[PDB]
Amino acid sequence: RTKEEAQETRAQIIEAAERAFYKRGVARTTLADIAELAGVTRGAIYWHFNNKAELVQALLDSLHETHDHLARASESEDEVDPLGCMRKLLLQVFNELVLDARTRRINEILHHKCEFTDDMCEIRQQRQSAVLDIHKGWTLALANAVRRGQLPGELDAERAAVALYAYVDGLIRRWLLLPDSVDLLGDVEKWVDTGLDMLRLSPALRK
Amino acid sequence: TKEEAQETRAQIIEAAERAFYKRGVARTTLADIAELAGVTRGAIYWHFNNKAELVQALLDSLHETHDHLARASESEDEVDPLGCMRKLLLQVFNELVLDARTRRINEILHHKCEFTDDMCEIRQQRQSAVLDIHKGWTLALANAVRRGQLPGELDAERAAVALYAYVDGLIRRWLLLPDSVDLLGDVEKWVDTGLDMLRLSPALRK
Ligand SMILES: [Mg+2]
Ligand SMILES: [Mg+2]
Repeated sequence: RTKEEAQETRAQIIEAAERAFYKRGVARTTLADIAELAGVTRGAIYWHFNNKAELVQALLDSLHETHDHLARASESEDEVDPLGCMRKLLLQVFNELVLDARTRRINEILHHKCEFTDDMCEIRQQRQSAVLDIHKGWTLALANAVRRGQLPGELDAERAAVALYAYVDGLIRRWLLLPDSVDLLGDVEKWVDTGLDMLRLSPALRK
Repeated sequence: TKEEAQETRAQIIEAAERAFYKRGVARTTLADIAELAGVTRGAIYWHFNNKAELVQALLDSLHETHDHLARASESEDEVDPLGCMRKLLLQVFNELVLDARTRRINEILHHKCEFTDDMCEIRQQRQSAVLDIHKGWTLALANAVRRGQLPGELDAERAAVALYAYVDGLIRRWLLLPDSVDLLGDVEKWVDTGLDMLRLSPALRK
């Protein structure tokens, strides 16, 4: 069928884009390069994607799927243990980064093999949107945890969400750069609780 | 003469910041930078063997302003090593927000510089630079432990990693979304939030 064959083609393109961007970077890779790696025609790849920026976004967008269940739970005001949902969420983020070759490779592309240039302004714009989306969700989950007595009552939820994101994002990039400097999988619980401890203990994050 | 060459080097590095910031590192060549700087007859290749050496020069330049406080925090004779670390981090954030050159170089290194194994040196040099920072921060935190400023059972190495993750992440976050985080007005609070992680989290203790 048309759709089944089209989904298969799009999937081949995306897998080849991961391979191309990881080895040679986003800047110098072309859609024609990716089509040759995927074994599809140039008419096919350009039918699925208009430019490289759309292929980068497809990889970026693919990262949230695994975590959607725990994210929504943490953000629900009816959830009785919102902080516990955040802890399970962060454990899953790190566990997937270490174990999944795809998650690791996409993260490496976004962090270390993809430049922000006004020649391709959409890459930076869409990164801004993704990070703001995460911020909005984490601010809600932290406020819920405050409401349930799991975090300090005077916590600045917004600054707390920024502090947590900084730590998590910085540890991901540090592990990608020096994977042997950090036993992210074996000590994963310790790395998660270090971040949460910052939020629930530091008086600098309170109003 | 000696000053002619030191001037020419500075002209090149300043043009490299302009070229890398506009077009990124991957697609910028030493030839492009030379024309942008206006230095002729192959002079740029006298100063830099390749583009990765130029990139390292930009990164190396970030350590200069903080060297006094970094060396102090690491000295065994320093009686206030954690206070040195606080002053170090305050200055890092103050310079990042206030200094156009520091901000632009950080944006280049964080957001406009690909690691490609055709240019394997860029990644390798970044690894060595972050390992150097980690060695120094581990020593400064160990000094703070010795001086009773941090918990005796602190895992100095993991604490240095945790602090770096936070600082590095906060810099990148501010570069991406500067209007979200008043890094300058609230600088003391952003610093103390990270230091509080080390002072208070039982998860960083051995
Ligand atoms: Mg996933
Ligand atoms: Mg400086």
